[PDB]
Amino acid sequence: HYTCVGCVLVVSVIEQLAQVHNSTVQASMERLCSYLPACYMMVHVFGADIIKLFDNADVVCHTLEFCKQEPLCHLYPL
Amino acid sequence: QKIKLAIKNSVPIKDVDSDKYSIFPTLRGYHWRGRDCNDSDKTVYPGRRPDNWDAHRDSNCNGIWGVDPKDGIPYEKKFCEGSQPRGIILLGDAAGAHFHIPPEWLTVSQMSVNSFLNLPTAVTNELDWPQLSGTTGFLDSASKIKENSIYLRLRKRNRCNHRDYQNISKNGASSRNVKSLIESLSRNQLLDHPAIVIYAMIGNDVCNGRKTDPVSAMTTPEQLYANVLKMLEALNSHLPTGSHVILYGLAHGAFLWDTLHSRYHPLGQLNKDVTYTQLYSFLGCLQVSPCPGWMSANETLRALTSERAQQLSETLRKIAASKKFTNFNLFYLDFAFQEVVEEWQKMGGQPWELIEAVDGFHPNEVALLLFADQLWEKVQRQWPDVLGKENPFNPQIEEVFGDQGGH
Ligand SMILES: *[C@@H]1O[C@H](CO)[C@@H](O[C@@H]2O[C@H](CO)[C@@H](O)[C@H](O)[C@H]2NC(C)=O)[C@H](O)[C@H]1NC(C)=O
Ligand SMILES: *[C@@H]1O[C@H](CO)[C@@H](O)[C@H](O)[C@H]1NC(C)=O
Ligand SMILES: [Ca+2]
Ligand SMILES: [Ca+2]
Ligand SMILES: [Ca+2]
Repeated sequence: HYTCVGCVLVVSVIEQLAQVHNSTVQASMERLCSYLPACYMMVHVFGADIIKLFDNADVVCHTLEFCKQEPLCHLYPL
Repeated sequence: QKIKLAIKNSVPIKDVDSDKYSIFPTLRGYHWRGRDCNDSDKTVYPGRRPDNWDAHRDSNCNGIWGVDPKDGIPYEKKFCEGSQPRGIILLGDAAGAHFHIPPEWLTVSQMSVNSFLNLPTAVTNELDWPQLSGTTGFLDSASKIKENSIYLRLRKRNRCNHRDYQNISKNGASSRNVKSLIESLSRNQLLDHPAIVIYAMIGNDVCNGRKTDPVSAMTTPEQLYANVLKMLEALNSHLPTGSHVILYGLAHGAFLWDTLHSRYHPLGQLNKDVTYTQLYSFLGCLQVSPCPGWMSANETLRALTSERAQQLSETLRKIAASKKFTNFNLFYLDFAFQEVVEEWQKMGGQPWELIEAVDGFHPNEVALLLFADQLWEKVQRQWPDVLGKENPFNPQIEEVFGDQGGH
């Protein structure tokens, strides 16, 4: 439900942060954590093994199991 | 824990004397209703008639109390005896509560540290911003707009009404669930001043049916008629005599698709790869659309949605014409959408600037204050008693009591 919307939204600012800061997903994911007044227990760590290496938000959230598919819901053109 | 109860009943969590007024801003606190000047006394709260004219203490929290040393008259008697104070109460939905996701959050362009400074407040207010809303806002609009909320216009008009606002709005509110919101309304029929109540459910009656046939999910004129009647009977047993109730019609949401269907959502302004059509389709696919009827690309479905909405407005208009109540008189106002657009063009704005950027559905702060502006001017000409008289003692109250304790 909203986890797909939220994931797509969260993942879309991360990916739009690396594109803006010419960095990797690991760099943006860590940078995002600096903006919220201490998620690094997950992202610097839990997201490292899961995140950077595989590479849009619809794919990731579909890949990360956040947008279950049983119509294929997508925000960006496929 | 009973925290759950306070949010399900839309009453503050921080409220020791349980009079529904808080010293805490968020969590249904004083961002939503006047601040409790004594959260240890259930008989001290905004909107109350003064006990012995507040000669010894401020019991209605309007900042006026004590006695004039010259004649031993209580100040609130010299400055409020005949001014006919009244409260403002909004029974509304997400728009009345001013639902707002700041564009600054989803825009990587400016994601500065100052951009997320307001997040824990927004979340504790259910992403609503009543303290900036058009009916009950009291904080200065930092948005380059010098219109004032309805409450601030009532305060400016009569400084005795200071802090007598209540925003009884819930994101998903409609005629179908307004009975819960009225339980959370605060007013003692014999001990408090009268109030203006604005009933403003401007779309949820036609904006459900996320997982069904949208038209089949909408409220029927019969359903809404019975719901609103029961609603008004309840108000009649809570509102002091001499109150006023305004029924607001439903929105002309066809405006949404027409204005935005091919405009860039803030999450697509940089890469130019997202429109509201896409957003509408994405959320519809997930069955999480805030309004399937109007946020569709299917212009027949949008036409059926507007038709039902208009049919429900005429139902509310019929009620305001044919039903009378002992403790309030009853009025009907159309959704002034057209008049808001004319007035906004004159100020150099375009229509799409009147809609929340993130959700592309609710009117934004600018539109709400314009809706308040139109309601205030229209009520004056036609129904002057509803707003009362100007109080000649505003400067003197101002000089004796300053900010009257603030907000
Ligand atoms: C709220 O009102 C109460 C009284 O109704 C105030 O508390 C008492 O005030 C008396 C004097 O009026 C004291 O003798 C008591 O010790 C106070 N406490 C209690 C528990 O009665 C209280 O001060 C008021 N609050 C504010 C902010 O003015
Ligand atoms: C438009 O919506 C209605 C639902 O009221 C549906 O019956 C109709 O088939 C839809 N048409 C298209 C082309 O999607
Ligand atoms: Ca109190
Ligand atoms: Ca209280
Ligand atoms: Ca007082």
